[PDB]
Amino acid sequence: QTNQLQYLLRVVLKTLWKHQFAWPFQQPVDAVKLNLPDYYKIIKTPMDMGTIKKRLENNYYWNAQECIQDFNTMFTNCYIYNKPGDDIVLMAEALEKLFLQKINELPT
Ligand SMILES: Cc1cc(F)cc(C)c1Oc1ccc(C(C)(C)O)cc1-c1cn(C)c(=O)c2cc(-c3cnc(-c4ccccc4)[nH]3)oc12
Repeated sequence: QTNQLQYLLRVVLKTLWKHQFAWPFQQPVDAVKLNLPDYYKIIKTPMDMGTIKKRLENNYYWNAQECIQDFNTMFTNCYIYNKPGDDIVLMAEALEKLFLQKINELPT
């Protein structure tokens, strides 16, 4: 409607969260459970919709552009660590496309 961060929480995040392919990005990549010793060495700034959701609820972000940066970090993190063509990458790509659709309808 008017405030940007409100939009990001109530519209953008809700849409991405409901999506079929959301579940692997709803919490930090648990690198112990998954047997990934190198993840937290390669990915300097980890990110998930879980953490973004927390930050929107907890008046953490200075402004919408900081939150959008985190969404991009989540996607690019996935594309850095994983081989192009992997299942997880196609899922990230699907969410990214939808993310960018919803970001165009953003108030100002
Ligand atoms: C989405 C998905 C499908 C699948 F069939 C198998 C896995 C591991 C998978 O990814 C995850 C499943 C669960 C979780 C939880 C919820 C436990 O955190 C995370 C992932 C997962 C999420 N993200 C964002 C990743 O980038 C990633 C990478 C891996 C991964 C696990 N093992 C590998 C891998 C390592 C070396 C060689 C080949 C694959 N990659 O798993 C995930």
